[PDB]
Amino acid sequence: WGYGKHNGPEHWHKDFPIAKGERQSPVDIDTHTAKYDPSLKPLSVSYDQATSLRILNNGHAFNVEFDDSQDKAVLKGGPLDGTYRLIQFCFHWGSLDGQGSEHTVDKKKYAAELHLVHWNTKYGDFGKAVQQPDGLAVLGIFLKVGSAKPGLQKVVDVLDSIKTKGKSADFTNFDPRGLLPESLDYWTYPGSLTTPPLLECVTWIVLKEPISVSSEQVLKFRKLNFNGEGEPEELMVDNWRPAQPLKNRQIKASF
Repeated sequence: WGYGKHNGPEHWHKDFPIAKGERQSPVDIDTHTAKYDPSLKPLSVSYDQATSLRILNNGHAFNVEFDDSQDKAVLKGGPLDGTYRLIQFCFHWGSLDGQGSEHTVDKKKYAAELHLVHWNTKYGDFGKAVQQPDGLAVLGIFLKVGSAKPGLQKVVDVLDSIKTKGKSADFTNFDPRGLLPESLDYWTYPGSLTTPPLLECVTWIVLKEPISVSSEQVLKFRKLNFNGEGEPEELMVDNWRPAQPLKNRQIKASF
């Protein structure tokens, strides 16, 4: 799989039948239909003690990994039951500023989308959680083009180092707090991973408020390669999956 014309999103179903399941993500957030739910508690993001390890080019996106052996970077509250540990974050972006996000708001597409992946500590490890309906919590943050985002510059500058498929680089002392909007208002619904194996174990939490990034920050993302070093150059852009059918599910609002 990939995002090309012959191994793209519309082909995943062949290898990953759950592709056309009942709680697939991403979806379009119809703000007029979303239900304001008063029983929704505020989000609780404890990342002050986070420990980054590294960044790698997995051939479909780039990941910043975290040490999740202890409750260092956690997410709780909201619609969540128990503690969820930060394991990684990655992005989805497009060829142009008019495309790239996965989730859409009233059919509007953002320049990119940031996913903070967390797993339920009740299940002991990541691999056991992706076997549960409430195994993961993904924090989704939209990126619009405007002013630079200081907190993102550290990621931006190490891209050169992992241009191709399979590369990785040490990436310690990286504070994710630098990537959060001012507001923690959100939308929530039950869905899945947005990439194969597309397991339907995620509780999505899409922040309302987008973060702005400059044109040259986003530009550095478009310089990445899907291919491995020594193979024809195929730029890493449009690594986003198209909106899926809601199918009865309901999207709730904390505001």
